[PDB]
Amino acid sequence: AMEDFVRQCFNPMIVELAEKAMKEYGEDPKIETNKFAAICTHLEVCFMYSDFGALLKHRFEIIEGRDRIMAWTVVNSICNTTGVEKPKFLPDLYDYKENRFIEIGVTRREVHIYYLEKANKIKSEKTHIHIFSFTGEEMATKADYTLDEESRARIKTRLFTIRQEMASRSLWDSFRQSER
Ligand SMILES: O=C(O)c1occc(=O)c1O
Ligand SMILES: [Mn+2]
Ligand SMILES: [Mn+2]
Repeated sequence: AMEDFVRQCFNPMIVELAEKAMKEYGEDPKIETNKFAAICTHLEVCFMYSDFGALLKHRFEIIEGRDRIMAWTVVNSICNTTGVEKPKFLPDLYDYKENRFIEIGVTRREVHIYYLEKANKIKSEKTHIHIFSFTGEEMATKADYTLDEESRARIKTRLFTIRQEMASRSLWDSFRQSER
């Protein structure tokens, strides 16, 4: 299915993680296959982002992909010893150079469309939003893209490749029309 492609095209850590997320909350990766793909994809971006970051070793902190006990434990740890307000939801990363949380968005829609939807869901938070499409289009609050272009090129390419792999297997049209 989709399932095969997912298994073929994402490192096991990411698959295992995706599956547990879905199975925990009663969702079947054999059935909600497009969703399975989307979780993997988002998680991989979240990791790739935090990889890219010789003086500030470990620029980013990863909150996505952890369980919620660890997640809030991390969030709370950061809040106590910096001052930064507590977010209502668990966001994806924390940034130590710019001292702000990041919410990572990946969308098969338009970027400004998805951007708005997320900014509406987290109106009360000073959280940086960065949105990636599968078209090499991004959008970031106050157009502060946080990463150097090299790092952003890498991400855009991974996404475009995922799209073209799916398209290659006649999986893209299903996937595209299945967001939200
Ligand atoms: O953390 C989440 O639950 C989450 O859900 C949907 C889209 C995201 O980007 C995200 O971080
Ligand atoms: Mn998240
Ligand atoms: Mn996210």
